[PDB]
Amino acid sequence: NYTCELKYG
Amino acid sequence: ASKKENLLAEKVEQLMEWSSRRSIFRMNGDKFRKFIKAPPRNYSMIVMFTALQPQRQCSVSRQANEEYQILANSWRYSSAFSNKLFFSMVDYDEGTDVFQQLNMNSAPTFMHFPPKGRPKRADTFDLQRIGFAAEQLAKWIADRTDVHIRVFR
Repeated sequence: NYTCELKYG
Repeated sequence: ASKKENLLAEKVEQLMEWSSRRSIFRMNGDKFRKFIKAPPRNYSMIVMFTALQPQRQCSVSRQANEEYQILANSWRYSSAFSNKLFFSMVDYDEGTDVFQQLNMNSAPTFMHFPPKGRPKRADTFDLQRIGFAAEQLAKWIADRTDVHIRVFR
């Protein structure tokens, strides 16, 4: 993608 | 002299010893809390919140880190170098608890944590408007701290 989506580590 | 004054001086010495081995302090939540959140402090902290693990393929974080490296290297060699300003990074996969405390659901973000009080509106770098050239980061740092880091590559 073009965005860095952060959900769980 | 005082108990709190002596602890502060020791804490700064610890950061200066870290400085001999790193230009940027890589922090987990414990270190973040100890060196950036906890009082007292007499130094400013710049922090890059990032997600650099290869599997995430966060291209922005990667490029931004390259600039941040150039910046922190410029600092290291600066005639303005001092114990009043430090550079840290917090990676999402190592400081997940920090991202959650700060309500961050993406990366990267550059923030200034002043020695007193909490970060102000302008203490979040406006990456989405400006980009992340080291020279622009340096401009922002100067605006927030009056420390002028002259970038070189």
